[PDB]
Amino acid sequence: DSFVIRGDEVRQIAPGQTGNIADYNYKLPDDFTGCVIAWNSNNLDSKVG
Amino acid sequence: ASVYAWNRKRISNCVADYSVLYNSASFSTFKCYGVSPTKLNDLCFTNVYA
Repeated sequence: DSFVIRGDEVRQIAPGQTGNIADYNYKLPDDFTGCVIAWNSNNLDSKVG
Repeated sequence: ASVYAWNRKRISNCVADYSVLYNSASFSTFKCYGVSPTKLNDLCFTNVYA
């Protein structure tokens, strides 16, 4: 799976988490198996204005 | 308050939502002990104190 989110909301990408991303965008199963990987993309995804 | 001389607010005889609080981007920290924030909205308390 892949998506962009802001650097705060990365803490929501876990089993058992809550908040608008884990609530209403992407819910992990609370017994997930696999890996969550993230990196800052400000230099690639941010735009002037 | 200065931390050597901290201030208490009692909360009593009232109703609240806590989810509006712990979802607020204002809070640079929101830890909990003996309760989960996810569970706060199901509870009632003799009092709360801040």
